[PDB]
Amino acid sequence: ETVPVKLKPGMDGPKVKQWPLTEEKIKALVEICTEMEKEGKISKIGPENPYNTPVFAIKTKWRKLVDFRELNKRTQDFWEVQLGIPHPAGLKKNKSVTVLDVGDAYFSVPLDEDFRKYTAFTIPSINNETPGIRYQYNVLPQGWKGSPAIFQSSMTKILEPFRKQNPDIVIYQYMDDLYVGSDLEIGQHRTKIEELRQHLLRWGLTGYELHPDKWTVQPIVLPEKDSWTVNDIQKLVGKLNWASQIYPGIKVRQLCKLLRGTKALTEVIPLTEEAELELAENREILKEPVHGVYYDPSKDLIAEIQKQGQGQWTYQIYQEPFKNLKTGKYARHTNDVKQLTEAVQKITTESIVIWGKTPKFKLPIQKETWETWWTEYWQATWIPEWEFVNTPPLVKLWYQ
Amino acid sequence: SPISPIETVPVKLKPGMDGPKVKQWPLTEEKIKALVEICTEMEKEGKISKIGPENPYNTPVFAIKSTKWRKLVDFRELNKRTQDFWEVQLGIPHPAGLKKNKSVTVLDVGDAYFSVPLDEDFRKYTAFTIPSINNETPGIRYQYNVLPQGWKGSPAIFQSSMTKILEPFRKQNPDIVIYQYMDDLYVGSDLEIGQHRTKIEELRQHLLRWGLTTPDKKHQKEPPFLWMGYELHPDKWTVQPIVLPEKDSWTVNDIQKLVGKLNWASQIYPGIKVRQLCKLLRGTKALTEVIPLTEEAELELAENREILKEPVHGVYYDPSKDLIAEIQKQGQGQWTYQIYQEPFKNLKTGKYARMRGAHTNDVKQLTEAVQKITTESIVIWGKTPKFKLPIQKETWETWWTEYWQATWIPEWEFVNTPPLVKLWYQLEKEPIVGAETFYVDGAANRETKLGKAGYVTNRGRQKVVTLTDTTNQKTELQAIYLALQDSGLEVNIVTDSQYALGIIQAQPDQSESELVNQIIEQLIKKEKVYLAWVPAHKGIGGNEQVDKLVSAGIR
Ligand SMILES: Cc1ccnc2c1NC(=O)c1cccnc1N2C1CC1
Ligand SMILES: CCOC(=O)C1C(=O)N(O)c2ncccc2C1O
Ligand SMILES: [Mn+2]
Ligand SMILES: [Mn+2]
Repeated sequence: ETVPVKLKPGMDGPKVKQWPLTEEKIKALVEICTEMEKEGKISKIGPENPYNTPVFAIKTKWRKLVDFRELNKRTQDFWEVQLGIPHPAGLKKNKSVTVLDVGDAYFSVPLDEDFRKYTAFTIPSINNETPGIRYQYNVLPQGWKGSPAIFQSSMTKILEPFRKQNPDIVIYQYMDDLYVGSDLEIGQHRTKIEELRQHLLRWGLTGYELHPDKWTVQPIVLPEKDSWTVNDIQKLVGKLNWASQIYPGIKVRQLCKLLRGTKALTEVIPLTEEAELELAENREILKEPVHGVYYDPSKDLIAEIQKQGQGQWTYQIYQEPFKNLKTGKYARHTNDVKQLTEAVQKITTESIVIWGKTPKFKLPIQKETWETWWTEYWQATWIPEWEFVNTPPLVKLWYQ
Repeated sequence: SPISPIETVPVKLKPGMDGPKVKQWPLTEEKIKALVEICTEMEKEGKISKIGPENPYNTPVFAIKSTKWRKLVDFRELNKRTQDFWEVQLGIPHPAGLKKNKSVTVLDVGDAYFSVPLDEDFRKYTAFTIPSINNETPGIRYQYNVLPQGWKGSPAIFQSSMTKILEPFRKQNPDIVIYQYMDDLYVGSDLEIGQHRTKIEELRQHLLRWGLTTPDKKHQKEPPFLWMGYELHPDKWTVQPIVLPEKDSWTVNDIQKLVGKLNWASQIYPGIKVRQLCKLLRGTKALTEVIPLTEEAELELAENREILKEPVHGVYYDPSKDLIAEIQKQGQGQWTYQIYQEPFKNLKTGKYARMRGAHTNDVKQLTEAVQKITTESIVIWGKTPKFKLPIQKETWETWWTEYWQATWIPEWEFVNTPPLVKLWYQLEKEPIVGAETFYVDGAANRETKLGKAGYVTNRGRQKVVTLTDTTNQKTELQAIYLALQDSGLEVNIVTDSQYALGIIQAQPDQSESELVNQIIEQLIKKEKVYLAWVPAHKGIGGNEQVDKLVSAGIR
């Protein structure tokens, strides 16, 4: 039943252009929307509604994903400092975390009359042959951050008995997703999930499986080799020099003492002993977390992704540059964009699990390319913020 | 002129703001007379209705000239106060995306805006006053009951109404294609010149039933239709007549008009070029200044004249066939393309010539042109075409894997149409044994703008040039350039500039910097080049040497 919602003072509703869609996605959306309209979830709108929010189709059954990133910014105060959902620090420590699409719940709750206009979206036509089909939500929409904030009290009710029966089970609600984490054995965990799906089923809802305890760091591995060449030791110091800007205690001097005077690169030079003394003591520091780096909940998260080739991708999460909260990797018909879109999702889930927000991504890709292709492989119910960037050619090898 | 039985569209004003109250300027007697004749005529038709000065709102009126007048209302202030509306379209169709049809008919709506009603609660804000001969009498005051000319919301609402009117007819005539454009309708089908003529009249009835008058059999336009700069036959399309005047003198304005025409023509005429004509407009002068034609511009104009020799048309789209896009390098920075379904019968042509960033190569340019065409195809056809590219799978394969950016060209095939796209040099993965290891560095004094570029080698060699108006970045590129100049066909170059490494590592073959082009010129002449990076100021053999050598008197 409609709880009053409004915008943040000063700012107005979203006016975002709709992306060109392919024939099949448009057809899929026309079907999806004809239905939702019969069931009263959405209603056709007139030109008196100047607002707009992009819509896409994703995945066997096609399904509708609405890009509410813009609306979420303009209602932030509502879903964050009015009806904010608290984040539990235990979720990341769990042995197993299952993610459930609980987003079908929101259609039972009607949306505030005066707010419905801001949820306007459009299904465009091929070659702009017909005017776009315009709609607005009558109920809480999927992908809008206000939805779980409003539903929070209904959710607490639904989960009350299950929470009572399993005090050691962590349940976190982010968006359309419920994050359920336990320290149980896997068979017992997967059973407790099915057990939970039955609770949900009695209210009208309907898995994907993570292991956050097994997220050990990506230590910047320094090479071990027999008979180093001048070139190799230069690459070695460059890696260390950079590592000392983040990790305290990284010593470098002894290595360069071996590089004195203008020498050739291929000239093999013998290694002393002070090298292995510093090297191993460095390796020791890299395999531990960063000392002095802590998450400020009022600062945006940022993630950088570097292409490594051979279907490999390294990434780093931070708020202040070089002050890494977490580094990582990603293993591999499979193309760059497919892998990149898959990596982004992986990194984003981990971020939600750890901090309860999505990071702004710095993407090693051309804007247009990403925009045309990302939906082909996108599977999540949310969309993180993204920028497009030039990966510094040396950041690449450092994390390699 | 019918006033349509439609539902009304609820219009409001921009929050906080009240309606317009702009004073009516007094007009001349012939102007005041003319307005009364017009307004009472509109009054009897239901277009406008009388009110009194209890209604506090006003918008000024005017009358312009022919032996009779037209009434102009300046809705500027109301327009500034009326709410924002949804856009009247997100884009305009390209003819190339239209299905082929046996027959196509134009029906323009009689008296567009005045046929559709205006929301009751907004009518009061459209108040205008026809004043008396001077100060004199209180004026005659009217308000609109229909959508007014030049009002912010009339475009969107009329279009909104038309969509709603057609909706039932569309859904009970699924194999009938109708397109709304302003006060026009384009209707096509595949039925014969008999029952097609029938079907128009069924539509005209449906329109008159909803208070919209459309011309009959005898008064409707004939193919081809002029529309938005196109000619549109039922089975073919082309751009409207392009005529490049032969002038003794070419002014900026003339060249601008030429470029615009050529750009327009290029939708269907293959091989159109405009780089040399465009070059002239750079850092320009007055509209009327005569620009003497460059030889290359003269060559470009002649080529374009030649291409536009005889008329060329485009075909319409067939949904059952795939699309084929072919791309060709036309010269420097210039890329040309064709899209067809059946070998060489073009749906449309086009050109790409952008400069994404300072430094680029043909493989980067080619793949950017691919993305441009890819987007376009989605818009026009709702699918991506099969690509045919002047590049070897292996040339492409190599570039992608090694490159730091993520890329994805959809399904494509090599086509041997020179110039072929290739990389012009490649940096080594391994330092060259028995080759002279140059250590390069630059230095620049920020206030003076003076700089030193230089190298020390493993073989004792040592050079230092002075540069006068420079930046650190330029000095490093200069230093790397020196190392290439005096090294011969096999060199290791270690630098401390990531900027420099970055540019070179991505195999550019053209730049917006002359210095970078000199480096390219050198890199091709080479046989084996290895470039590597070391951090600045970490006691590295040759690096500390050149640094001290270039920092002499500079920092
Ligand atoms: C201007 C325009 C834009 C969009 N579609 C069309 C038209 N008009 C045509 O002349 C036309 C011709 C060929 C095929 N479809 C066309 N039509 C379709 C509607 C019958
Ligand atoms: C800002 C000056 O800092 C330095 O000492 C540096 C310097 O001398 N050189 O040559 C340099 N060369 C390339 C990159 C960065 C630097 C430096 O920071
Ligand atoms: Mn330097
Ligand atoms: Mn230096």
